[PDB]
Amino acid sequence: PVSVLFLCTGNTARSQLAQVLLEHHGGGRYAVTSAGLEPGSVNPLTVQVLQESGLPTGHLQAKGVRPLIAEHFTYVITVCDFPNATYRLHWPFEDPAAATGSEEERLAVFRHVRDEIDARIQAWVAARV
Amino acid sequence: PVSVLFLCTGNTARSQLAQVLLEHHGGGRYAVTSAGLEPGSVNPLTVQVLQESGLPTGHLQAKGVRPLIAEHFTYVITVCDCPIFPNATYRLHWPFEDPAAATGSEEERLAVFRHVRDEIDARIQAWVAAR
Repeated sequence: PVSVLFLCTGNTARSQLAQVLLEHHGGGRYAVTSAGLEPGSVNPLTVQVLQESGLPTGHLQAKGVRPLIAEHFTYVITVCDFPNATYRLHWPFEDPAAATGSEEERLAVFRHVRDEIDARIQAWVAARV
Repeated sequence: PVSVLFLCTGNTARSQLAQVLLEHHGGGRYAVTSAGLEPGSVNPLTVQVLQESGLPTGHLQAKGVRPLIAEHFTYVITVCDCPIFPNATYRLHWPFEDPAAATGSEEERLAVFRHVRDEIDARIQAWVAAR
């Protein structure tokens, strides 16, 4: 399969959303990984908005990129504003975890970013047949 | 000032809680540091529960312990279930449940973070008063 690595800063939100959404829309065609430069912890709101869409999240872990330093990926897609890859793509998305307000207000931002990443991934899988 | 290093695995939660709480309850009598063996990033839920208590968090950073090993610490206090500190006078162990291991909604996770905050807060107040 085609290997994709999604990279954000903490591996808590954007790169996790992208990982799960490519797993959904791409199916077995893609071996998908996500990582951050400084791993944190998966944000509960990330899980909430993915689960709202019926997407499973029990396999999600915030992980650092260092143990992957020697790996090669067909695509390394940076989702926040890696040495060895065929293609390096940049898809900047707003950090939903930087939004402030009540849980409901923040969830709205998480949903907006989820839907935007979902749209980009759908178009990207389709433009590859 | 009495020097204290709080040490957990990631420097994201338990050791940051303890640092801020000793800063608060100890005043300027303690030089407080925290570090982790494999540093991550400060957990936003750690920040939230400290801020709910009126405790400032803008100075918090996740950091590795390696630059600190040869430092003189009166106390090196591990709060997770560890380097050799030749210039540490005392080594204490205060195990606490890892709040970052909690799953569930934000409210459910914040409940564990608050429980652990409250326990560390109690231990630090008691320890400051000791002797």
